[PDB]
Amino acid sequence: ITGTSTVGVGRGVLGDQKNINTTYSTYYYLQDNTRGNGIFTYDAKYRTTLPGSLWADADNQFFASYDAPAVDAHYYAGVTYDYYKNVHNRLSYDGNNAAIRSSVHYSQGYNNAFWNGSQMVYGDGDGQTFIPLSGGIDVVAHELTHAVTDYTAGLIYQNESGAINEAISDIFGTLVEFYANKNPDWEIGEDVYTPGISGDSLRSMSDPAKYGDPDHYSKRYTGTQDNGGVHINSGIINKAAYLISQGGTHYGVSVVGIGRDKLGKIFYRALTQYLTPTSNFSQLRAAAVQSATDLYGSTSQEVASVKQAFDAVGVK
Ligand SMILES: [Ca+2]
Ligand SMILES: [Ca+2]
Ligand SMILES: [Ca+2]
Ligand SMILES: [Ca+2]
Ligand SMILES: [Zn+2]
Repeated sequence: ITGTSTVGVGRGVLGDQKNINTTYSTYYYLQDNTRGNGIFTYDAKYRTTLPGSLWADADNQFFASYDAPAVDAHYYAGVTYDYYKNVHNRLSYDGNNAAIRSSVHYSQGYNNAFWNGSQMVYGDGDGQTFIPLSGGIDVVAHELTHAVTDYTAGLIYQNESGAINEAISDIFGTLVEFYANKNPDWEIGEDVYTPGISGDSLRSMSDPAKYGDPDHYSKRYTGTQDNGGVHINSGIINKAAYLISQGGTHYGVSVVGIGRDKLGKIFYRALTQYLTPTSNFSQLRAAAVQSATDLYGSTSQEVASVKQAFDAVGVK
């Protein structure tokens, strides 16, 4: 809508207060005009029809419990936009400042979130497996990163290509969590998963096998479930990424860590420059080595650590 940019205040899913960019025209709308062509947040009103209604509020104060998921979807999308701009010089998900749209209150008891090819969508959870999903910054950044991947490498959501697609979203979701920092960790979804149980998460990058996910190529899932294991086999790549950043010894192979900032640079370059829609794990390794080479030289410690990491998870 057309109007005057302003700033409102509200409370997110976890009860934390924050300022959000809104737009005023009779009502106050969740429309942030300060970032690219805008960040827009919609109410799906417990239906599955999308996008729903651009979120309108009478007084620019967002403290109702119904408001919480919208506040966080809207705010964390802004933080994710800032991460890509300030760190990777990328303007929105398409590189030309596309508007970012999210809908919350999707369906009833919906225990997931997703990028649907055009926008992000967030369920409220059923209140025991998940609380509203936009309350996790790693979840928001994971979904938005699917948009980035779709406009760059275009990794097919199937088999090894799909597992790389998912891993990339976990890696950047985590890097964005550390950017905002934020109680950052190497777990996925801990803030919104099982409000009844502390210390757990949906997936672990530091120890995928903690939740039954493979951490070595020999343990990859080869069946047909989950589009050929896209959320399962991502564990192999997440572990490699964790090792490149933080270092460690995994199955007898030692990796010297090079830290998060270089991990992000190497993987962003691999994604935007070298990966294609049908890339497999072995092609990922080649892309990552070539990226590190491009950036730090063929005899760098950085290239050596990338090679070490993939050797350790059994990817040749
Ligand atoms: Ca209000
Ligand atoms: Ca965390
Ligand atoms: Ca996390
Ligand atoms: Ca939990
Ligand atoms: Zn995903």
